[PDB]
Amino acid sequence: MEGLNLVATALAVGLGAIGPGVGIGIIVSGAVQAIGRNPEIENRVVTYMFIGIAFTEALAIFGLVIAFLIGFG
Amino acid sequence: REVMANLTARVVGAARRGTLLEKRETVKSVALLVVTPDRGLCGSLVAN
Repeated sequence: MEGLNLVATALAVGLGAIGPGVGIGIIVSGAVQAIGRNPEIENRVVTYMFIGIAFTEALAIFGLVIAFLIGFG
Repeated sequence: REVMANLTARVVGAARRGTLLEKRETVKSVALLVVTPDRGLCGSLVAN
């Protein structure tokens, strides 16, 4: 009909929010618990945490990019 | 002693380093456990 592109973009952004959001939540909770258990290795695990985030958010970013393409052309 | 050595090597820089393991600064009170024989005739041991 008419709002198919809007529904598509909305669904894509919503799914890229539900997946990566829980993913980065798990990442941050695990990293915080590991840091609390061992502050001496913190730097290393922090970097790994960031790397995980730098992956997970990237997926969400991809979804947003895809949605923007559907929004534009 | 071996188990305690392993455990102490495991834990570093904890919250006040445990309770009995705490290196508490500003020492103001020291308790002493001296052990002595119950009876005499030991010689110089009790005196020492």
